[PDB]
Amino acid sequence: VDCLPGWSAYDQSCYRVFKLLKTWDDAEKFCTERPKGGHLVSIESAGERDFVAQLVSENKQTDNVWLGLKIQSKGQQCSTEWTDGSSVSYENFSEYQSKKCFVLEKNTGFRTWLNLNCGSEYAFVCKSPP
Amino acid sequence: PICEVSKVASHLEVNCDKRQLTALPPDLPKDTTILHLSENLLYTFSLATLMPYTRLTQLNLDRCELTKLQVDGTLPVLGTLDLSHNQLQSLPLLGQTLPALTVLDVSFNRLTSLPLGALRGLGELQELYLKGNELKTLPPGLLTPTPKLEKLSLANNQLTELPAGLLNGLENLDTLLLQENSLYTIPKGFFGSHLLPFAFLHGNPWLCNCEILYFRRWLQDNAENVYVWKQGVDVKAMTSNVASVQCDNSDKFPVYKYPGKGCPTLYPEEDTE
Amino acid sequence: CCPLRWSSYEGHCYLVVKEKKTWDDAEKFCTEQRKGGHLVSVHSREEADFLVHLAYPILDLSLIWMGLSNMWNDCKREWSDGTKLDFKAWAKTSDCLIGKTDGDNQWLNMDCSKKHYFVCKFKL
Repeated sequence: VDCLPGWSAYDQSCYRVFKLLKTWDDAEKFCTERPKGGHLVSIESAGERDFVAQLVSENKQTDNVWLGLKIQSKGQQCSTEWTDGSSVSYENFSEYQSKKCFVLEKNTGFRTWLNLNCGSEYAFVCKSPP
Repeated sequence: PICEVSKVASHLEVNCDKRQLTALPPDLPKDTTILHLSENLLYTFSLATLMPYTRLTQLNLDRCELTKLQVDGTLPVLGTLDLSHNQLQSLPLLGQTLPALTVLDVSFNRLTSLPLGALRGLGELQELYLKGNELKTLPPGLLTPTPKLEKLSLANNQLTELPAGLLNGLENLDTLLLQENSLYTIPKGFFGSHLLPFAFLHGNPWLCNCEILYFRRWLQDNAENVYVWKQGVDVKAMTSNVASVQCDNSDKFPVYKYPGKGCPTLYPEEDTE
Repeated sequence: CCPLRWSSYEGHCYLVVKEKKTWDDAEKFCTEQRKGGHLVSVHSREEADFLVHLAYPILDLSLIWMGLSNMWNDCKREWSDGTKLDFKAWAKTSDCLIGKTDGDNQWLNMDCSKKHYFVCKFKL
């Protein structure tokens, strides 16, 4: 409950909405780059989720927002078998057509989690201890 | 009889091509669906003449010296119209005329300018072709009265620039041709969030400067979607080529491979600690 | 030993369907044209190269459904903090597979409610 200027205090962590464009990968290093460390945010409970959509609404709902979640994929996609039952032995996607790193949906009201590409340009929010 | 009547099971095609005419033959089958009217001498045509044929789905009016279209009667079940290669100098209005129109090929005419309400009652138009006319500049809100639009051709004209928000509203646009024009920049925010599978933008002299940074950014992000127009070739020479779009149409200077040194980026928040 | 209108490549008959349907009922056609039929399933670039060389005469530069679905769900998803996911608050969306009719036969995430052309396959 004791936190930095340009930041905000909730339970278990300091929070700050970072008003810059960056990739998912680069935003992780910019989260660790804040002196008190940490990563992108993490959402588990209802009151916690309801809390965070209100902080980005103070930044006037600019666009979609990165968060810490990411699909950990073996290869490219996330399905074992085709419809005829045969196994996925071949992949022909593009890294722009990959949706691994998730994002706060700006439409639904920053209440949900949507995967997109990781090299895209969005705002982020680091989650840092006191 | 008067023409070649094709008896395929699906539709009642009739071919009256290249038979030297100046108007329609009097007695056609009533169940005619396709009618071919190419290479004739039709310098003015009245759509009302087709109104007996309640079964018509298709009509080719290409390559037959046409210069004036009497936009007159309602063609309910018409879906495709070909008017390519003729000698029109402006474009008719068809709001009430034919709702069910999906294909509209107006290529290789002599158009030069577009109206405002240039198309209405065309919520069912899927494809549209302006290939090779003499257009320079497009009217705002152009593609708005056509939402279902999948394809769209603007190749080879003397296009210079485009309205931002032109594409906006086209959730089913998949193909998009702007080759061999004289495009020079794209407005920031032009394609938006829509995925565009096919897009040909070669043959244009581009001014690579700070203003084209949105376009390069798009070309980086969409390089698997940039192709080049080829007609009689194997599909295997139909592969993705982002390098084709070139600064000042120089083969040695792509656009996505452009540094843009000196262009101001959008004071660190986390550095002032 | 393929039926009358089905092109053949390594023991599977193939038929291009130019009737645009959604992903789901694309299967429904396949499965009722022959017992055992499904959407197409690609397992090599050697295979895809044929499909594209078949389809493109019929569909100049189109989009074809292929037999995949929900391609971002079955993977594990880990937080940045490394904490696990107790409860889920997804923006649940639809995601089916569209393959182009160009050279590499690129792969595209399409809405499954959107209608597009498709191609059935089956083993004899």
